[PDB]
Amino acid sequence: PQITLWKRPLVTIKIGGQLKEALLDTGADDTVLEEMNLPGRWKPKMIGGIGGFIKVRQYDQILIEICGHKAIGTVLVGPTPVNVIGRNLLTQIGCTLNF
Amino acid sequence: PQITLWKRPLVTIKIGGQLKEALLDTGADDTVLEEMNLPGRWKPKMIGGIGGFIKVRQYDQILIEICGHKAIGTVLVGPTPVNVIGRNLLTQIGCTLNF
Ligand SMILES: CC(C)CN(C[C@@H](O)[C@H](Cc1ccccc1)NC(=O)O[C@H]1CO[C@H]2OCC[C@H]21)S(=O)(=O)c1ccc2c(c1)OCO2
Repeated sequence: PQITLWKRPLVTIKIGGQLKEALLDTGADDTVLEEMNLPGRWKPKMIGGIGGFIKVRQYDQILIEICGHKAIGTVLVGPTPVNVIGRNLLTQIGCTLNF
Repeated sequence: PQITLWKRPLVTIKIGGQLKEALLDTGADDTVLEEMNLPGRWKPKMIGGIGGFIKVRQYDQILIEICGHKAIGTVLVGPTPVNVIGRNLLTQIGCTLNF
C-alpha cells in the first residue's frame, strides 16, 4: 500500500500468534513492543529514546507479520509507550519513503 | 526521491537560516529540533517517547525547507538528541510510506 501521513501509520501485526496494533516508525532503528509474554529466548538490553534509556528484553529471530507481510528479526520488549515497528523490520517488508 | 530504510533517513533541512540534518520520521506526530535559538514567541510543551518526556519550546508557523521542498508549521525545540521531521511537515512535502 501507499500510506499518507495525515494520520498515525498504525497497522495490525501478528506476533506470538497474537494480533496487535503497531506504529510504522521510520525514526526507530529497532522494533520495540509493549510488555508481553513472548515465546523465545531473550537477553536484557538497554535502548535510548527521546526521554532517556529503558531496559528491554531482546528476542532474536522472531516471526512477526506486519500488515500481511512476513518478517523474522529482532524484537525488543519493554516499557515503551507505543508498539513501534522500526527499520530492522521495515526493510524486510520492502518499505520505502517517497516524496 | 525514494529513500530506502537500510540506514537512518537523514536529509538536509533549512530552518532559521541554518542547514541541518534531520530524520524523516513517520513515528513522530510533531517536528522536534535540537537546541537552537529561534526568534519569536513560543509556549512550553512536553512530549513523551521511549525513556519518558522532554520539555520543549513550541514555535508556530516556522518555515522549513526539507530536501528542497518548502513547508511551514509547528516546530518544537528542545534537548532532543536528533532533529526529527514529523508528520505535520511530512504531509506538506508529499511524503508517503510504500511497501
Ligand atoms: C517512540 C515514538 C512513538 C515517538 N518518537 C519518534 C521515534 O521515531 C523516535 C525518534 C528518535 C530517534 C533517535 C533518538 C531519540 C528519538 N525513535 C525511537 O525512539 O527509536 C528507539 C527505538 O529504536 C532506536 O533507534 C532510535 C532510538 C531508538 S519520539 O522521538 O519520542 C517523538 C517525536 C515527536 C513527537 C512525540 C514523540 O510526541 C509528539 O510529537
